[PDB]
Amino acid sequence: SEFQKVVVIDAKGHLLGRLASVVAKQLLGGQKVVVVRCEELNISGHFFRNKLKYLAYLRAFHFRAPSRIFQKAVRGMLPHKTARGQAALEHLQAVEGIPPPFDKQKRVVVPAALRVLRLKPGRKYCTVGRLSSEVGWKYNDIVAKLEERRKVKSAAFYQAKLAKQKKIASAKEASPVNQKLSQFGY
Amino acid sequence: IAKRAEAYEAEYRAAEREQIELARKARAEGNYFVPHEPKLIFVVRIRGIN
Amino acid sequence: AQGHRLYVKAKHLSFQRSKHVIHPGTSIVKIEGCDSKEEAQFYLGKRVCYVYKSSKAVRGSKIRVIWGTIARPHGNSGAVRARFVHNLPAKTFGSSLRVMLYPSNI
Amino acid sequence: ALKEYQVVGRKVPTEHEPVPKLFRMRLFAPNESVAKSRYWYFLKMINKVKKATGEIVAINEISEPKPLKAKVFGIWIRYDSRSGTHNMYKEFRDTTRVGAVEAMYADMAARHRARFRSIRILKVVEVEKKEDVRRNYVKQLLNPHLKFPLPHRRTKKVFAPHRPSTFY
Amino acid sequence: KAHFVSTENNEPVTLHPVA
Amino acid sequence: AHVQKKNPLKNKAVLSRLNPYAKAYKANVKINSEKTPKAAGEKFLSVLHEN
Amino acid sequence: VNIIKKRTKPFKRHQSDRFKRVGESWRKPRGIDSCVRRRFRGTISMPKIGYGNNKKTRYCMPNGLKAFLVRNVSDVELLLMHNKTYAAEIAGNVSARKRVEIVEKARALGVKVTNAGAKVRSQE
RNA sequence: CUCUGAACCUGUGGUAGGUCAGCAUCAGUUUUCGGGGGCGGAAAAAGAAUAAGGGAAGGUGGCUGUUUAUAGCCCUUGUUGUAAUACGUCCACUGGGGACUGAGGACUGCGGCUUGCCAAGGAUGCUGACAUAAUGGU
RNA sequence: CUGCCGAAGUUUCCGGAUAGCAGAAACUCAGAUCAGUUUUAUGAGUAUGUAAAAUGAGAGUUUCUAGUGGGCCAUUUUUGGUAAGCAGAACUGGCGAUGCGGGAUGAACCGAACGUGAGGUUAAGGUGCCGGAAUGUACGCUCAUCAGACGAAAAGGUGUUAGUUCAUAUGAACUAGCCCUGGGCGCUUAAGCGUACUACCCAUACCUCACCGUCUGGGUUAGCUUUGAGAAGCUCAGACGAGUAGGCAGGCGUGGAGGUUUGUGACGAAGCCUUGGGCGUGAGCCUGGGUCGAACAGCCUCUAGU
RNA sequence: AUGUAUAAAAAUAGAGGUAGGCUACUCUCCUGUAUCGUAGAAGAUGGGCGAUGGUUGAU
Repeated sequence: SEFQKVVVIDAKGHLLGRLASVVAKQLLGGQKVVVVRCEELNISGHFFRNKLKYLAYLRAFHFRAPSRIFQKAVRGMLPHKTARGQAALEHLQAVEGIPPPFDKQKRVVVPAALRVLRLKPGRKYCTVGRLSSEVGWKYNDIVAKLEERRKVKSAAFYQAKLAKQKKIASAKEASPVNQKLSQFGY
Repeated sequence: IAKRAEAYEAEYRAAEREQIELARKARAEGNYFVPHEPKLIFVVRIRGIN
Repeated sequence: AQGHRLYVKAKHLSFQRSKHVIHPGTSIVKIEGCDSKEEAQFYLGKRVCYVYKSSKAVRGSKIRVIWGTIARPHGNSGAVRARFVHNLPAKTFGSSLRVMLYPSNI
Repeated sequence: ALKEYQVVGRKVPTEHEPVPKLFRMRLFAPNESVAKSRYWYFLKMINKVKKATGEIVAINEISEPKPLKAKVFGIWIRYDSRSGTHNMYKEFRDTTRVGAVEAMYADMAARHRARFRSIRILKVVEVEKKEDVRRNYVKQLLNPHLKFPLPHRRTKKVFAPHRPSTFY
Repeated sequence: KAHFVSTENNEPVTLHPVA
Repeated sequence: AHVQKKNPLKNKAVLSRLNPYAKAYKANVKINSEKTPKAAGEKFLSVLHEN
Repeated sequence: VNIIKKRTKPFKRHQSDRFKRVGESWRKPRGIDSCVRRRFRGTISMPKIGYGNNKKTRYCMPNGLKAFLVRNVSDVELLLMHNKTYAAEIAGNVSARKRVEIVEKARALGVKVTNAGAKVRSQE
């Protein structure tokens, strides 16, 4: 449906293949896509299954960061040999965690890629950041530490916004104009 | 030509109704009435010349 | 603020192509906000344009427009086929478009 | 969509036999062309009666008398496989006899990779009595305390703003 | 041609394939 | 003669030329007015409602 | 009446852009194992009679007129009755002494000249 | 006298071609939404309403067993009925939207209206702007 | 240069004479015959041949005259085989003369056979992204820690899924399916597999139209104010369009010759140069500008060291 | 460019808000087709009334 000039996507609980396919199609549509929390990406299958899949890949440059793992999946779904697919890649920014510039921006999700809406209950799935922890990535511990720090600050902002929202909500019914002409569904 | 066309359309309606009436009578009487096989067949070619 | 925007935003996706053959005469346009072929029937026949700019100025204006008209829907997802007075360049894939509300039947 | 067709057929009269025997069959087909063809397969398969020496005297579609009342149907089939000889009995719960056969054709194809041509349904009978049910799942469906959680439905409108509720 | 088949003394018999 | 072929099923003028009977056709004629007798004996119903 | 051209690009000889010794003028490819002769995908087109243009508009310039080569005033007078179908075209070897007299004569005859301003200047 | 659209004055009279656009009324082709009606199908099956009878349930009341209660259900007839609907089929029944084409060049013909008129042997009207750029070409 | 026809690649006797295939001419015919046709029935042994109903097409010649006079693969039939494979013949078409959509790719596989185009609709195959098209619907099967997706392979499984049957809620024996063991990115209540139903994608294929050409069938002279008689013209209609060897027709260009243009040229011939313009399907032709400095061309015919 | 407008986290197979004193509460979810914003020669000139607030620019 409606689009935006730049899109920030929260990759928590999103399947790797499903999200990458939607992102790759959006990149070829000229949109600018920024994917945050790339280390919480989920892949269907046992963590043993993906460990050997990555270990087989280890046996070019074998990138270990979860963000570069996601970029590899997106890269394969683009015509990177041509200029059109080259420009699409430069319009994508995959990062782990939520950096400050995208910290205070709305983060949308893709229901077609969400694990809960796409994976059978009880199925074993592995987290990309957790999977990448035993392949060479050594920043998982600190990335989590900033994440809780960001969550505390984000929660404090939400309480301030919620407390402020209570003021307009209380004053919403105070004005008689709301009740007088609420026949329009508003 | 107009009179011939009207007669043909009258024949079609009567021939269709009589088939319906015959089937209705057989259904009510419990017997089975089998309509006549058709002499007209429209054939379409579906595969190419290769 | 609030601009004018008497049109609908749209994107140029690709040409009417098979796997290996392209037909630049017809372009596939995604009118964003339209999600099915039945919804696409509203926008059939509307005037679509590609507004771009060139560094050289003509008559004191640096804006050039290629006009087109939406012909028929394409697929089940509300994408439409548009034919322009000049075939759209291949480099305008993913570029924005403007779908007017005229000619109107509402 | 399958349809239950009642087909009655007989051989053409001749000097040897003044009046021929009347054979009636109930079988399921999408259109009357398939039902007539399948009916001729069974008679040749059974009575060894030639199609060229016979004719179809009556064809009738049958609708479910009580399509708004849930029932249990017992279905017997014959299987043509690598061995080429098998017979199984299955039970399904639904409201339409045709619906059971469509569901029946689903599981054989899903499990045994069988086809429409191989299966020849001998008989379909509604199993009204609860005791006569031989299948555990139908028996579970017949308890007075039927209440279960929702099976997951895994339902353009891309880029949702908020996390979906995905709950009741 | 069209003809009728009387069901008297020639009642239809239901047929099933042999198991 | 005949520069362009016109379909009688869309051009009413060509249909009127080809068929001097379309002016009086009466396509929909009411047959079953107020009788509609259900004609299905019990013998037929028993045979149909079998197995 | 509008002139329709089935094709505007010329038919170039195959491999004429790889060698200077092979000219652009169209030559039918006689090679049996040639992809151009067998008309594969991506191979160039060849002159076929299907590309032939409408008989009514054949030999017609984009302005709707047919060229008529003129070497003197006597040639241009022939177009007295055909001035709406033909345009006078003065030959390349006709001198400027005669080009001016052809253009002045073609003006009174109501005849278009395709190269009327050649080898001359003006003096108002 | 006639003629010279003959020169000029007076006309302030009229009528005004090429490229690109917009719309309308049409014709050929086509695509996509509807509305109404006839007929067939067990003259749909159901079902509601509905006067009864019988039965059992995964049993209401009474008390798992029980039989309409202090809930009802199923079967059968009856039932309004000539029900409705779905499906199939048909209408020389009708209302819109979109796109691509306009070949031919006096009149002939086949038809429909009422000499004339027409959607009937293939596009014409009404406008503009730009032209002194657009349209193109290389 | 263009257009129109167009094989055979092999019987048979034996380098061949035939024939076949493909054209030319003259004949006689559509009230006559014919067919990689289907029947009917007679017989004969489900088939068989013969004789006489349907369907389609107007048919039969005679004469002489080019090329071919290899095979590959595939299908079926096959005889023996024999580590197993395979080999051997025969049967039949396709390619060999043939591009196009799909098949990741590929010459043998699935569709489809070709003038130049606009629009529409499909085939085969497809619709997660690369990629045009449903991250469609409704059921199920599958968890792999090598699935799947496009021979050790038999079987085993404290492996499942549905389970059936038999014993007395359980257990045993079994019934199958799938897994384990024995194009890319990625997918796992699938973007896997099986079934059913809608929608959608696009080939040179199909339909409608326009245009080119060819073939075929007509019309056209007391040459009517429709003037449209280069009768070698004009005009109307329908069908058709791959192509090697080969056959046939019409055109483009070059040197010289006869005739002609009461032809072009120092106010610039010829030649050459050019991201100038135009014409022709093409060979080619016309032209602007620049350069240049003395000759040259169109048309009919003739000619060739073209 | 054409509103270049929108900051919880979290489970989902339950969470959040709301309130009482982590134990007992309640309400909402079932997406954003929401919310903010939006009227003027793209937005003029005055008279006001009414806010005497709001919208913001400038440092």
